[PDB]
Amino acid sequence: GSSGSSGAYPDFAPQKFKEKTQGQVKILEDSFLKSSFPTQAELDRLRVETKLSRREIDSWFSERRKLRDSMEQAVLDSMGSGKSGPSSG
Repeated sequence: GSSGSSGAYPDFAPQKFKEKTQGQVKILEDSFLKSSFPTQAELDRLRVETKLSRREIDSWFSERRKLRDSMEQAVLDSMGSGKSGPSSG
């Protein structure tokens, strides 16, 4: 474990965001596979373990469901954003 939990903060990391590491994903799958919607306690262990943040995971799980739904009849919320910067994007 660590002295302090994993939390966001105002700083510039010299390393760019990398794809989800096998280990991390594996840790999440174990939880998700069991319960799509993790509990405070669960997630808490997910972030620290996978070394990710609430938002970070939020995406993984959010999408993970889409795969399970299989384009089935289910109510969902609406959202849309626009991000730019790098070339060919």
